[PDB]
Formats: sequence, C-alpha cells, structure tokens
Amino acid sequence: GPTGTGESKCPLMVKVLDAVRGSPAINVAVHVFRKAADDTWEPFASGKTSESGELHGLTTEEEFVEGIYKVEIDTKSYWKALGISPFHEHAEVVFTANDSGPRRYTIAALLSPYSYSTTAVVTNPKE
Amino acid sequence: GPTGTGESKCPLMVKVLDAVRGSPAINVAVHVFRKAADDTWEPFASGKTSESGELHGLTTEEEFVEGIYKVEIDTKSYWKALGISPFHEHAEVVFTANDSGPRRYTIAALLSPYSYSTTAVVTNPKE
Amino acid sequence: GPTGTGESKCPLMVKVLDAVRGSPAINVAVHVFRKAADDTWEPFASGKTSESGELHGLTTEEEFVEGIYKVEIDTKSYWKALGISPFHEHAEVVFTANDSGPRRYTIAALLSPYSYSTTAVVTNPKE
Amino acid sequence: GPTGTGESKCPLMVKVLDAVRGSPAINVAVHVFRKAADDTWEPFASGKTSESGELHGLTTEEEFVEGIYKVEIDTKSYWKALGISPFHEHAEVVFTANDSGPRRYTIAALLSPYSYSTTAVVTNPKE
Repeated sequence: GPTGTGESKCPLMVKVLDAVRGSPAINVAVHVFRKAADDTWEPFASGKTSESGELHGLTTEEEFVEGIYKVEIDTKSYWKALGISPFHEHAEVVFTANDSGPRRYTIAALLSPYSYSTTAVVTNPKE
Repeated sequence: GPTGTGESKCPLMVKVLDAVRGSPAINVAVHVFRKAADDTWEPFASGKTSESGELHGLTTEEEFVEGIYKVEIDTKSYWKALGISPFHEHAEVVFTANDSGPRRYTIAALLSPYSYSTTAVVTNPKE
Repeated sequence: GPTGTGESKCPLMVKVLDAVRGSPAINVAVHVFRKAADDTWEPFASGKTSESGELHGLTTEEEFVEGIYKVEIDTKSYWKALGISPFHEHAEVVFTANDSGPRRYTIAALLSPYSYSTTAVVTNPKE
Repeated sequence: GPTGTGESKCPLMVKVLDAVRGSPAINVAVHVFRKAADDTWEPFASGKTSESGELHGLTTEEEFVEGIYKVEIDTKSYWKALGISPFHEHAEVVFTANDSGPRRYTIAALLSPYSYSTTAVVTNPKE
C-alpha cells in the first residue's frame, strides 16, 4: 500500500475500480481537502492508489475531527494513460464527518470514460 | 389504450446507455418473458433499441396483465461488435408487474464492459 | 439557435432519478458554474428539476462557449425533505465543453442516500 | 465469515452493499448455479453474506472449471426485512469463467430499492 498524512486505525480509506477492464484502478492520484473557516479548501492528505486500487493511512483518529471534507480523484489522468478520451475533469466526493455515526469511512469509486459512481460504507468495525 | 403486441400508453419501455462512448446503445437486442402457470419462462415480446437507445411498442395495456416478467438485454453481442470482450453474458431484470392495477414501467440500463446498472421508473397512469 | 439564458437546441440538459422511490427526483436545485479567466467559479445558470425530473432552458448555443463547467446538484436538501439524512453534501460534475465545436450535453444522475452515479450523453448537433 | 461448497484459494467471492444505509448487506442469501449440458442451471454453491457483506469459500480451484455461471442474490428478502418495498424479485449475474484470464473473481453488487449495480473485479493476486 501507499499512504497519506499520518497512519493509524484508518478512519478513512479510498478504493477505486475500473469498469472497462474489470480491475483495480492503480496509481490514481487522490487529494483530500478539509473545509476551512473562510469557506476555502485546505489540503489535508494525498496519495496514489496501490496495486489493489486502495489508499490507506491518509489520516489518524486524532486528526480526523468533525467537519466537511472533499475527496478529489484524478480520473482524467487515468484514462489518458490508457489512451481513452474521458468526459470528466475529475471525480469529487463531498461529505460531513460526524462523531455520532460509525467511525470508519470507506469511499469507493467505480470509473468509466463517461460515467462514475461513488458509494460510502460507514461502519463501526474495520474497513 | 390498445390491445396486443404494440404500445398502449406505453406500459413498458427500455432505455440503454453506453458508459464507454457517452451515447445511447443502438441496436441492442432485448427479449421479454412472462412466468407461465407451470413456472417456466414464456416468450412475451422482443425488439432492438433505436438510434436514441430506446425500445417502445413492446406491448399494450390489455396484453400486459399481472405477472412476473424478465427483461433480458443482450449486452455481450453489443460489446463484441465493438471489439471488446465483456464480462457478462447478458443483463437480466426480473420483477412483478401490475399487482395493484396497471402501471407504466421504464427499465433503464447503463453499460460498461465489466459493470452494469439498472433502474426502474414506475408511474401510475392516467391521461 | 437562440442566444442568452434560455435553450438553444437545448445544449445542456439535466435529468435526475431517485433510486429509493423509483421515480424522477422533483424540485431538485441545480447550479451551473463556468471557470473564469482568473481560475475561479462564476455563476452561469440555475434551475429546479420538473415533475419529470428534467431541467431544460439553462442556456443557449450562443452563450454556451468553450470552457470548463461545473454542474452542482443539491442532493442533501432533496433527501432531508424526505426524512433521510444522506452522506453527501451535493453531487458535482466537472467537464470541458465545446472544445471541438458545439455539442449537446445531457447530464444524468441516479440518487441514493449513500451513493450516486452520473453519466454524460454527448451528441454532435444538427437539425 | 460464512461459506459454500468447498473452501480453498477462493477463486470466487461475493460482496453486497446497501446504498440506502451505507453499510454491508448482511445475511443476504446467494445461490450459485453452473450451466449444465442440457442448458439447465445446476445448483453449485450457496450461503449468506457475513457481517462485512461478503461470502467466501463458495468453491475451490479444482472445482471451478471453465463454464457459464449464474450468481443469484435474494434482494427481495433483504428489503422486506427492512420494511421497504423493492422493485426486483432478485439480482442475477451471468458470466463465463475462462482459464486464460486472471484467476480470482470478485462479484460486487450495490443495492437500492429500485436499482442495483454489479461489477466484476478479475485479478491474478488475492481478492
């Protein structure tokens, strides 16, 4: 695996899949932002998906406080490397982190050239 | 509302999209079956999607009685003709229809070589 | 093909579906932005989906010049009004448009409380 | 975890997610069929998803020969337990297993009351 800014009990994980080739989406850049008080997006963590299409160790429990986050997936670069013309500039996921709910957040993204789907799996357990 | 093999107030429509090309999926074969009294699948209607990736005129309100129906979409032929060998043999949609009176059903499918999604839009008639 | 805030040969359309109720998503707020010369998002058009879950009349072929556009769909308001508290704050679609002449763009979105999918259908004009 | 008929290097795994609640789909029945020479479907393996929404140990490498398989997911029961009216009778995935391609097959299914998506991840490595 690759990583981000601080690694611990992995409160946040990203998984990206390729719907064209039926495989993990490898070496895809992912940037995480936290919404700041001035309503701007502050860089928070970043990395590249591993050979199993996952990105772990982006943050730690102490750091992952309640707030608004944005996960940006560089889908355009991914398709370009394959010699395929994509529609989207990138894929963005914006969500609120709340302490009330379950503690691990898994963001999954399924990519096609002209379409994507994203889903959140929120649990108590592990990934 | 007519009666037979045509289109009533089109009680059943199919719409198919291609997530690789960002266009309607044209000339896709569709076969519809109804579960008979003896529990086997009987042929009900068939057609091919048009240039807009839609299929209308499959049945009439009179012919479309209460029952369990299967919509089979020939995805494999579609991809092979494009030079791609896909994962699935076909996409199948199975549902109970009209069990509380006549409804209008739109079955939508979004295709990728290794993934598909299907959604139903159900409307309670009148004109 | 007109000119301004209306609908040319409707160059940009949005369609939103609800995967929980099996119906169009009605009264969903949509905001469109264009990336300005200084790299910031400028307001371009806004509307609400109709009873068929579509939004037409956002722009004209003349106003819809080459550029990077963001379509923001207010999913959170939609679900909350239904008594559900959803995962995402909104769904965002970002793309380059018209970089090889005028095209017609349909942006479709399928909504679930913890997941959404978006697809683009691009057509090369004429009438 | 739960299991199927013979457990080994897990050539076939099933993962099911709930798009309404953003969680694993637990205790969902899954039946696997292999297409027989008479063109009928022979029961092959079955089980219920575990608390992480997965089903492993359905088969072994020796048994998983090339052929046509069907994976049936009992989605209707799942929604009914939640007190939600679903559209589909069940979700079906039909595919050919070939020795040429990568060796592990992961079938994932994302469920909503009126929609589902399925994706195949085929790899050399592990799950």
